[PDB]
Amino acid sequence: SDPDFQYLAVDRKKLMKEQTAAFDGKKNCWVPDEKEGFASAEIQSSKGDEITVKIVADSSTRTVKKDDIQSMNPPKFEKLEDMANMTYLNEASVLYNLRSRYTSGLIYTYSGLFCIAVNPYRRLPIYTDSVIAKYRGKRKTEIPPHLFSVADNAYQNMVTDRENQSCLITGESGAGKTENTKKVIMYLAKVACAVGSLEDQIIQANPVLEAYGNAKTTRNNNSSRFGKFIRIHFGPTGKIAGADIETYLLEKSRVTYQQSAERNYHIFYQICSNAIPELNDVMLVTPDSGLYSFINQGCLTVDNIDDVEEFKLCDEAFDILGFTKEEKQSMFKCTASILHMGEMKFKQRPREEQAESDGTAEAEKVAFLCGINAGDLLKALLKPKVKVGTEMVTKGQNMNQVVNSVGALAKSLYDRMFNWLVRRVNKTLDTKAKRNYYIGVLDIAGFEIFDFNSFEQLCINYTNERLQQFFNHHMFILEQEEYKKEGIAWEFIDFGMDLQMCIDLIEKPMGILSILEEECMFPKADDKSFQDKLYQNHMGKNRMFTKPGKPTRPNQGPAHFELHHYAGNVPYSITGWLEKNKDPINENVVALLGASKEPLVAELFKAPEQTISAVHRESLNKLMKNLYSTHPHFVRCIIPNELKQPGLVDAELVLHQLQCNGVLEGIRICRKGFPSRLIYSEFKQRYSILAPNAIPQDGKTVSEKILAGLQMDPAEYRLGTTKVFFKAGVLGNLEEMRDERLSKIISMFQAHIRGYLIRKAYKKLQDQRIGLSVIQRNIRKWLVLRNWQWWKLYSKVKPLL
Amino acid sequence: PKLSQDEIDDLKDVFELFDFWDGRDGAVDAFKLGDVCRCLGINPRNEDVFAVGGTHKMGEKSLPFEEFLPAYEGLMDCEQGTFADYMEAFKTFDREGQGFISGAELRHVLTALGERLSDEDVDEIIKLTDLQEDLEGNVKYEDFVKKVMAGPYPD
Amino acid sequence: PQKQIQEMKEAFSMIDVDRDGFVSKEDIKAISEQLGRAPDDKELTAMLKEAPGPLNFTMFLSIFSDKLSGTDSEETIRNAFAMFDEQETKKLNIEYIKDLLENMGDNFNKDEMRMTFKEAPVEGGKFDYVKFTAMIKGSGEEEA
Ligand SMILES: [Ca+2]
Ligand SMILES: [Mg+2]
Repeated sequence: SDPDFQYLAVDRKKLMKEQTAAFDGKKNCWVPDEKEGFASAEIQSSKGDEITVKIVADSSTRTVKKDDIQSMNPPKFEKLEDMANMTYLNEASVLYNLRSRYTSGLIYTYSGLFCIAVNPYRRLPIYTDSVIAKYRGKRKTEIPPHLFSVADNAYQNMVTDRENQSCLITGESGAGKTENTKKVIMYLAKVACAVGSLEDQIIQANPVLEAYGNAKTTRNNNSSRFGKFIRIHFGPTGKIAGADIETYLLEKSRVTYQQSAERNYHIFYQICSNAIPELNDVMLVTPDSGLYSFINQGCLTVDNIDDVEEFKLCDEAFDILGFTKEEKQSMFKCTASILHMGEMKFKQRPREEQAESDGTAEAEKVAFLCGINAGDLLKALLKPKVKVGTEMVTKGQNMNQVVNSVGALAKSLYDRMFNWLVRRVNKTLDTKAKRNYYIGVLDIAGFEIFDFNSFEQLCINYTNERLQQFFNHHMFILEQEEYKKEGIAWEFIDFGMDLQMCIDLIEKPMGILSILEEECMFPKADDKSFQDKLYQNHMGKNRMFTKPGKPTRPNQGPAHFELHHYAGNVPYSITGWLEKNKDPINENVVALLGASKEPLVAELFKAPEQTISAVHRESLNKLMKNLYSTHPHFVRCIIPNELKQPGLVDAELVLHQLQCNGVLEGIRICRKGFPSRLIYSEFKQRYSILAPNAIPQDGKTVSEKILAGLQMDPAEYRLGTTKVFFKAGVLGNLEEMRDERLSKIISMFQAHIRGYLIRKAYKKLQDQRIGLSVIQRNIRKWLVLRNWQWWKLYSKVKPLL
Repeated sequence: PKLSQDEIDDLKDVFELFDFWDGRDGAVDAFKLGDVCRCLGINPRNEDVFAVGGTHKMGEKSLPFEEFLPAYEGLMDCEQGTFADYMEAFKTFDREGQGFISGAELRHVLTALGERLSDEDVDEIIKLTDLQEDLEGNVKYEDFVKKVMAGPYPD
Repeated sequence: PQKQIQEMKEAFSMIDVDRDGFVSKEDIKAISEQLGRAPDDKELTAMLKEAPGPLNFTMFLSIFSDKLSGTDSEETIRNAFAMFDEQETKKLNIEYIKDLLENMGDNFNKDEMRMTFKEAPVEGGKFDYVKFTAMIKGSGEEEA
């Protein structure tokens, strides 16, 4: 049909040419499998709850519980574009549809509101201008699943309805959400362009943000270690007027620690690449990465990352963004100093329990780039000066305490720097033309459960928690307006339900995080202190808050308590939370830098006129308040395997994601009501066979007669004004009841023919009987005659004439 | 179920004839059990006959008349396709909805779906019913259904 | 019939080998051997209680006329066979007629079968029921 659709639609033909089997809705079904997640099976026998089956693949036999078996969709639903039409909508049925389309090269698949995208791990011809011209203004149903359609419809919705739009993209690390976010933008920029260019900046902003918010992880070679909410503003003529960015949960722990086979943010390796030797001095760095302890911990290089090129481009990116020479260099300077910070060592015990320095080289260089006094810096870094009311004190630092205050300084410095960076970029992309509406793109980590989950995972899961509730609410309003729109309105409640208990248990007054913040402003606060207080308030009071249970997978790590998230009960370990919440940072050192001489450093540490959890919760409320005032859209990114290999699907992995993804929860949410629906027209055409002797020969009429005739259970269905609604799996029954009858009816018509033929040959049989009768009677006479002793003589006496 | 001595006589009439056509001896071969039933006006299904004693091939079991009554009585309680039943069925293979269908599909349905008919049998019923396939290659199943039902000898 | 009854007299005009107007128990065995064969001294006393009065060609036709009784005409018989020949080829396939006679209706046994097809007219697999019909009836020539 068409070149541009090679990786979009398969073959209606080659899929109709799937004949190595009919299908028995009675015998074919899915069964749990340790290797493939699920497995096609042919039921054999049943003895109560013990079903026996054969696996088409290896052709063996296993015994499974009738409750563990899952319905299998007929071959006609192979590689379906929207799984919200599949007769049987479940775990296995969804996993199979995704696997199938993916292995065929197709990566975009719908599922109701969702737009699932599996990382192809290979560039595809799907994102060309040519392709773009095809999706312009086409409704999602009238064209193959694609990200461009979630974007386009978003735009056309903005114009048509005149209301903000929000595109939420989620998914684990390495799922490809970042590249997806970019795609969405490249699209809006190529369908609403002005008349370097504004678009160019939105594009150049990437390099610098990636230089500070991306690093190499075992999952992704260029992972965005921060969530980003990008808003695109338009004018009254539907053109891009401007944009702004908002970052979330930047992973600061990275600044001073890398896991094996991992690097720190790309920027550090760029400044040590020697791509711009002329800057080596303004930063005081020697072009060797494995030289500094804050970056030479994991690995140093990356295959697809040319740290020398990237730095040049980064440099240019700043230029194109309009950064001043003094600014850009200030950025580099602040960056380089962190490298030196990790290179400061300290001498311990002369005859005291208090530390001292071991050289200045390093502390001098830091002081230089930061515009302060190294004597001052080290005097404050060593023995502090706190702020006790009316008579501030001096503290004594340790070997440990001092090295951990330096890392705190770097961590704290990087964050401030990054926030100033984003704010600066924003400053550029803000062309004063107070726009009409916008369409924001969210891009944060998704809900993920691990062997050991900590404060970081809590923050993540807690965010998606609020985010998932946002979907259920959207799905809720959508469902209501549909039912009311079909005169079949009904009971209802709201899907943002069991979601609130968990959310409150975390963000509300005497909840978790609240206890974390309260329990910090106390010096002598223990881990088991935070624990003690935590347990007291919710242990034994909250159903959504329980004690560690039987480990689910191999290698579960410690755990102090379990939290029933919508995605499951996640075991968390509160070890270190107190330290990870507040940033111990030399109030003294801060003051010095506050008075630094470098403009950037001064601004980075300027006092007013703090805790992580209190910051995110506040910026999350803003995010949510914004989202709830937009028209949602959802893009579910999914990572098929841990090898970056195209076409390879790992069930236990995809299923895991679907469980936390929102698809499975979106299906359960829609199950409460009446999922599958057919417009009467179709119903009669498809199910008139179930009640021929009750059909006169209207539309809903016929249907109302078929259903009533079938003695349909009132609960099972409902009657809309244009289409009929059915409970989950009902149509499935109607489907099988359809196969049996159509088959019997055909057989019956086949018998009527067999009966026609014979009856037709009856008269002939009645005749041929007397006929054969004559022959046998007569032939027997001539045979007796010729044997009668008188005849042989009576006639051998004949020979004369 | 309870049979009229009329019906039984008729039953004896047809049982007589068939007994003859495979050797007169008061016994009829099970492979004909269904065929005897059909001559009586019933339209058993291959499954209905096998469920009452009928066999797959010739020369395996012979039945006295005394064993035909029970068997015949059983087949009378099976389902008989009605006009609507057949029509809705064919209607399913009808795209447009104007009562037509491709001869290939017709023969396809008849020899591939349900308890299949032999190509020799389908070939034979199109001749007797004279279902003529027009110019393009499709037929009016509504008419083919009436004729199969109307039977060999019209009115 | 008309002239067989007249030819009987004229063929019972030889069966009179001692010419008395009557024939006789011994009389036959002298009209037989005079050609071969020889029906025993008892193939006559079970074959003599056959005349509803003395014997002698007018009491011979009431013995030939009565075990000969029960036949059908030539058109009737060649119309019987002509019930298994819709194409009207005037011939039936050999295996078909053999099957009809041996396994249907009042089945023939390997004996009757062997005896019926010994002199059966069969050309290239086709059985001439029209010719075979003449045979059985006499119109043509019959053989054992
Ligand atoms: Ca018989
Ligand atoms: Mg004499």
